Amino acid sequence: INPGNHLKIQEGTLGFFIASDAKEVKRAFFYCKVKKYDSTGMFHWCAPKEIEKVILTRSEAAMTVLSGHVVVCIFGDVSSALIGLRNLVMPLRASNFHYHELKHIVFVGSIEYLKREWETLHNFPKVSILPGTPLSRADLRAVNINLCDMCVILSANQNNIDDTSLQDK
Amino acid sequence: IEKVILTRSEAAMTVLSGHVVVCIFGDVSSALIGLRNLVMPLRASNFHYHELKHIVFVGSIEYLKREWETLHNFPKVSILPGTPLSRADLRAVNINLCDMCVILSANQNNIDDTSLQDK
Amino acid sequence: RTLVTGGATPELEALIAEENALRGGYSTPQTLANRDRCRVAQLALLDGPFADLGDGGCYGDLFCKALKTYNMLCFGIYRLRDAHLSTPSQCTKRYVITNPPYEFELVPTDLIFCLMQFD
Amino acid sequence: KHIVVCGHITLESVSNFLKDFLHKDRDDVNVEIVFLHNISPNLELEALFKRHFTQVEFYQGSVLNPHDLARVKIESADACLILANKYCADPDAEDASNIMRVISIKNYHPKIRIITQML
Repeated sequence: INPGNHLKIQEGTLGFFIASDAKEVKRAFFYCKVKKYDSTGMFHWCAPKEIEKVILTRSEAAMTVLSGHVVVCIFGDVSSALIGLRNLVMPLRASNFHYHELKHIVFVGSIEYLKREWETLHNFPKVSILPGTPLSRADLRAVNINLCDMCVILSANQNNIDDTSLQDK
Repeated sequence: IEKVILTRSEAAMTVLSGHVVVCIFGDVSSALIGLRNLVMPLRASNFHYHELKHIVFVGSIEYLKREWETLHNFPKVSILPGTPLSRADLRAVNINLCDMCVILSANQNNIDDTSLQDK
Repeated sequence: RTLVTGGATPELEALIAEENALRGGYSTPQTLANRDRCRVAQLALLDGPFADLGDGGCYGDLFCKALKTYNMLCFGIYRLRDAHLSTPSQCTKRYVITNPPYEFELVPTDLIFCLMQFD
Repeated sequence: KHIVVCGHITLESVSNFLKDFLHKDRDDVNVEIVFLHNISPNLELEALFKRHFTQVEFYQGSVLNPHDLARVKIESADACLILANKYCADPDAEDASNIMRVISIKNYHPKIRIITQML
């Protein structure tokens, strides 16, 4: 994706294009004239961490000034399905970013549900958890949601709910 | 059980040739398949001790602990926990040089699904 | 996948297929040039070097200048809803413009999609 | 005038509403109690509406549809009552449903008077 001034284009490189219709792109062919990184080396890696070193409280979060972060609220419980939160964290920790240019993450959800997915996340850096529920204004203001960069909302029990209508309420 | 529990590192360290592996798909709730009657013909007495085929089990530690009470007296038995579907797990026991591989299904009785049988 | 996942390469695919997880590694002079890839970012044509085209600059002129200056690929525009209307307001919501034509004016309150290289 | 009643309607609930709304000692009863629900009515509700010919009506369709709300013609409604289930296993789901009804109705017409229940 966008190499610059160090690549010479070979024959039949098959570039991708953006245009209105496939007829207009046709004019292109007819031209008239320390373990910080993963083993692969693509995502930052860290030693496994116990969940008690990342579980926070309201006072801990209020002391810990978090700015320029991402808040991912989660609705769920011990009997709901799984979303694969590792699949969400993974694109956000690429080797492209520098270590101090990364984005902090917190989770505002039920710790009992989050146990079932914490075993797939301990290898990632700069992850924090705040137990509670997203509806609590105290919990929302603890993570300084005013200064956040994005506030993702999900729902683990979206599919298996009872009522056909009234979804994601 | 501690004398025979293996790990991936020492499994890679050791060398096994002409052995028999066994995969077990079970847990605590699964019924006793019964495997003493499988180990015994291999640990018979007709052939000599030097020509005896080594056995390594790949299955859940809970099930194997449940069934270990009737198997510990048979010599030259090794165990390796994990899962049989993991490519690294199978690669660690030298499948290529193995004699033959067996696969069982412990919970075959209690599964009642019309499809997905022995998936 | 290689644009939005972060990386979808034969090496990582083979490693994931073999292991089903990831393992920590070590830094080397090789496999560290893999960092050089383009990410996604948004500029701000108010205090940067591109603020001089924020009045009525041509989108294609800005694109060509960005390329010939810093290899700076820009192909999307984030613009306020009532930007077309001259009546001032306090609306924050912004729509998204994909592939602007060359003869395009630039509102001074514009947010521009971008990809940037690695330093 | 006429009022709109939407939500969980069942024989005992509509009886409790009717026997206290259409009592003779309350002289002003000259309002039309139009109903609203998604499922088709059954049981003796039809006979109840039959004997209460000139005082009640009924309609079919959910309350979250603006076309349905236009059909019931609440644009001139004096008020809009709501009946909420109090026997549900989960109290919070029904209460979120009531909030959903309120936001839909207020989005359609932003000045009518609503008297809703809570759990």
